[PDB]
Amino acid sequence: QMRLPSADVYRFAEPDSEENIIFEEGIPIIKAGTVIKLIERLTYHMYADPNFVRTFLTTYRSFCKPQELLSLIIERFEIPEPELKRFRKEYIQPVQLRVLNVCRHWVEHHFYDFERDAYLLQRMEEFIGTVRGKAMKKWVESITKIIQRKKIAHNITFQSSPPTVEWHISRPGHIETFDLLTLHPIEIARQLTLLESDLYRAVQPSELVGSVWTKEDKEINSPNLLKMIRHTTNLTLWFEKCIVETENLEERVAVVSRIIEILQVFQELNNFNGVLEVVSAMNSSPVYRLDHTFEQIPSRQKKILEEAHELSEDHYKKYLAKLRSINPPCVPFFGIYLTNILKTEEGNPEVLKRHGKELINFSKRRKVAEITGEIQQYQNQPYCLRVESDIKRFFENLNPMGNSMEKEFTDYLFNKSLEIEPRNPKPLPRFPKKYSYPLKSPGVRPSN
Amino acid sequence: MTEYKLVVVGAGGVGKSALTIQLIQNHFVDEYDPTIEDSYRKQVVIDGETCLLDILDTGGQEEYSAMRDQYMRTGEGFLCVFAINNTKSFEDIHQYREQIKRVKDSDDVPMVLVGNKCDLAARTVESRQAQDLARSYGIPYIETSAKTRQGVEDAFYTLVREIRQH
Amino acid sequence: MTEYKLVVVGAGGVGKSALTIQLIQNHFVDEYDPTIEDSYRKQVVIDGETCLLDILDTGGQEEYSAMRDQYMRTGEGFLCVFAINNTKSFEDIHQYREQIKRVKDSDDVPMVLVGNKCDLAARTVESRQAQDLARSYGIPYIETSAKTRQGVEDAFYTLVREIRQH
Ligand SMILES: Nc1nc2c(ncn2[C@@H]2O[C@H](COP(=O)(O)OP(=O)(O)OP(=O)(O)O)[C@@H](O)[C@H]2O)c(=O)[nH]1
Ligand SMILES: [Mg+2]
Repeated sequence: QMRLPSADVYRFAEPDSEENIIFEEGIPIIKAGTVIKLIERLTYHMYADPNFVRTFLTTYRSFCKPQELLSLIIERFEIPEPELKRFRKEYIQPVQLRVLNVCRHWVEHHFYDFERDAYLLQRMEEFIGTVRGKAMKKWVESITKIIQRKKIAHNITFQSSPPTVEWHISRPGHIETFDLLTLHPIEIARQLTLLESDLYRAVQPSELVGSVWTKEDKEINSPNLLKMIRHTTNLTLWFEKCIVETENLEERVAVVSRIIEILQVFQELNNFNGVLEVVSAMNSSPVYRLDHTFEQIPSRQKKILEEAHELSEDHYKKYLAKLRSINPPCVPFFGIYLTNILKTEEGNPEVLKRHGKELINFSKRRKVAEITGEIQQYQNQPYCLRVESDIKRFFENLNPMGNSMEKEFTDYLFNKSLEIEPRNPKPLPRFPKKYSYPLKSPGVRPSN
Repeated sequence: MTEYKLVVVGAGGVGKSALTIQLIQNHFVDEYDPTIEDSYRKQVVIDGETCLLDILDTGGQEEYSAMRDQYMRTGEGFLCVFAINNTKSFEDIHQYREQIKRVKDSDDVPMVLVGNKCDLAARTVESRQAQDLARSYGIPYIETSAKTRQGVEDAFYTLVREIRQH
Repeated sequence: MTEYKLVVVGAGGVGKSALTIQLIQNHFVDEYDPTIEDSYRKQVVIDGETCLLDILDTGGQEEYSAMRDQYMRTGEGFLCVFAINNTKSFEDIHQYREQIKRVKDSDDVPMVLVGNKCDLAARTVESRQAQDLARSYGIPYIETSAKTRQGVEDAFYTLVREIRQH
């Protein structure tokens, strides 16, 4: 049995009770607790739980201000001694190290808190600067270098070597000829996967916690997430344009096929975002109705597009299962996450009351942390695919809608659909070809 | 038993998510988990008839505009929601109705107009206003306060009745 | 999918973190920032089976024996690391092996012996020596290089294989 300081000289000594901490029914899992009780477990001396640090530092802002967090972890660091060598070894040391762990993490991965509040940084520097002791010296100097590093301002090693860039009708350096059919479907998929993979990897938790991407300053707080969704929406729309603007049935059939091949390579690359960009295009109002066009799509392809569409069926039942099984790298579909985060935050109380005592509902924050954590896990692994500057540039600059407002363009596309394949009983007219090059696909097998 | 596929459309910020949650969820449990299997399904009795409500709420994915048509098509009935303190969302109601009518390829699609109270801000869309819009479309109008649970069941059940009587 | 809790132990500076980060993001951390206790996660398919790795990277030789015991209670498998260019580090290995054995109270706790930094020429520990010590515990020995990436996957996945067959 180890004695703790007097709860009168050290607030974090109060014994646990149903009135300040609740546990979920293998270390303990905190359902709810008081800010004090939380920070006590945040730096508990009995066991280790880095997950708690990430969780807490990702979501604390909803129940505790930055300035206050600091003041509290500082109080936690300054522990009064009442065996003394036992208490130091089993209580003060672990705790104090863990408080320094929280400071290190806070400054390293949530630095924006200090960027937006200069006095917080000042206090942090001052605090770190007051940590005396040869022991803590190691860490103190580290947190310091990290802070300075962060104030003034990533290589990749691969198992194997990236495959060879594939070309078709368009040749290196002739960006003016680049188009859906003249580029190699394999590279199209490849380049778009990298692009989309970077876009995904760039999204930070701060753009997600608090449903901020859905609020009015979403443009200021969730720039990367928005930039990502918008690329996806454009790509989908481009696919739709390409299809309804190719009026000749024989050429149009050629286009949809190519797109389905691209989808196939996406599947291969685990770029589920791309998969859905395609599925969504095919299911759009303009495309969905082109019966004469899908009529002529080979059966192997129709099967590919159907299996892809089944992923989203029954609330992404199969999609979720497949991501849980594949082997990264992969580009997940962000949409799913956005909905669960939002719904988790709206369907759960910010606090639970026990005997008139509002305890922060931590299980709510833990749940949202699980989601952001899941996102981050898939963000680590980089694709081993060589970039093609020009092709890259090509898709980065695609602008399907031009200067048209969404609705106008949207109606345009649908009308286009009605023109190239009129509602029955109206008769199916014939249209002149538009591509002056061969429409045969180079297939999706990489040349070696 | 019959299964109805209900879709909840509308501009973001109007509480669409509080509606679905307030319907499905157990209101006497501390924690609620959306990621949990079939937390979107619920068996209910409507006018003595038992059926299964399968609800599609894509709250938070509003920005993914190109996926609208896909999500909407999976539905038999639609809940067009707008916040009563947000005029823009109200005005968006029309386009949503047109978009639904398009993918479903019908001028007669089961749907309900829902005015939702999200908070205590000043109301900006007057009951009568929605009333009149709902009538011009020839569809029912229900006002709700998803947070105080008022109106939610009415909103959903009314729609099921629409589907049945279609 | 099965979950495997792996723990990386060994004297400071040897490469524990560098190894994990390489495994995790395929990035080599050149600078040296002492680790207190961090936690990583990785979904990877090993031998056609999808796992989820929880890698607990610990702080080494910092003389905090009190805490080290806490890390080893949870771990299922351990990656004991020493640098082939630091004899002391090699000499410490038994201390860790003994401690794990003590804490978990078992003579066959899954684990691998890793001689990191094999991209450096100034080797001071010979593969034979390490190989023997490995055989004495009845565990495999892998020479790795967080810098070039050499043998990293093998190190970790092998450990998975042993927790898997235990
Ligand atoms: N050239 C080379 N340098 C390495 C290798 N592994 C680690 N290093 C270098 O050694 C230093 C310390 O590596 P870390 O991985 O932080 O050591 P550690 O075991 O985590 O240290 P603690 O967490 O303090 O116990 C770093 O500056 C790395 O760049 C390796 O395989 N090759
Ligand atoms: Mg380290």
